[PDB]
Amino acid sequence: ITGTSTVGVGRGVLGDQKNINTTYSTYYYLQDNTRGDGIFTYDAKYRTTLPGSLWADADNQFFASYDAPAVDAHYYAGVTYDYYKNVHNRLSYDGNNAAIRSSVHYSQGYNNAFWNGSEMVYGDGDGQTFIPLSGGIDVVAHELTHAVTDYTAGLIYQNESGAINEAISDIFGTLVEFYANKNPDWEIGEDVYTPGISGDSLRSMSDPAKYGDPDHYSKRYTGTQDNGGVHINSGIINKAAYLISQGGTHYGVSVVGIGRDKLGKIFYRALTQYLTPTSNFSQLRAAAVQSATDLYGSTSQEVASVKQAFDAVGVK
Ligand SMILES: CCC(=O)Oc1c(C)cccc1C(=O)O
Ligand SMILES: [Ca+2]
Ligand SMILES: [Ca+2]
Ligand SMILES: [Ca+2]
Ligand SMILES: [Zn+2]
Repeated sequence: ITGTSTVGVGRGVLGDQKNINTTYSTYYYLQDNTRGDGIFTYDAKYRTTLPGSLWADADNQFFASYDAPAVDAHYYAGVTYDYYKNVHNRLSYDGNNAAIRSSVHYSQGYNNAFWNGSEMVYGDGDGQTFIPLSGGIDVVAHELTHAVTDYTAGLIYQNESGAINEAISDIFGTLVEFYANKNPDWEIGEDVYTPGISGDSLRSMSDPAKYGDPDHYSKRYTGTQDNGGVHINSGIINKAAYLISQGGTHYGVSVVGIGRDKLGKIFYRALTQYLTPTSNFSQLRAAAVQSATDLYGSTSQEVASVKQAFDAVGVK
């Protein structure tokens, strides 16, 4: 809507207070005009029609229970925008400052979040397996990264290209988490997963196996569940990414870590310049090696570490 840019304050899912960019026109709307062509957060009001209504609030204060998932969807999308802009010189998910839209309070007891081709969508969780999913910045950044991927590589969402698609979202969701720097980890979803159990997570990049995901190509899933295992076989790439960044010896293969920033540079380059809708794990390895080579030279440590990492996960 048309209005004047304002700053409101609220409490997120985890009870943390934050300021948020809003727009004033009779009501205060969750519309951030400070980034690209705007960030817009909607109320789906527990139904599944999208996007629902642009979030309207009478006084610019957002401390109601009902407001918290909105506060975080809105804020963490702003942080994710900032990451891609400042760190990769990318303007929004299409690179041309497309409006970023999110809807929260989707459906009832809904344990998922997704990119629907046009916007981000967050369920509130059933309060057992999940709390409102926008409460985790790695979740928000995972979702917005699905938009980035669809506008760039276009990785089809099934089988190996689908596993790569998922891994890219976990990788950048994690790099954004570290970018915001509030107790970052190499785990996925820990902030909104199983409120009753501390210490766990939906996935682990450091040790995928912890939650039944493969950490070696020889262990990949080839059945048909989960689109040919997109959230399962992503463990193999997540592990490889972890290794490139943090190093380690995995099944006897030693990897010298090169750090998170170089990991991000390499995978961002592979994503936007070399992967295609049907890339498989072997072609991602070549893409990662060629990207590292572009960035640091064929005789670099960086290239050598990428190869070590894919060797360690059994991807040639
Ligand atoms: C880290 C965010 C995530 O994985 O969200 C999903 C959930 C919670 C359920 C089903 C699919 C997804 C997804 O984004 O792929
Ligand atoms: Ca209010
Ligand atoms: Ca995390
Ligand atoms: Ca938990
Ligand atoms: Zn995903």
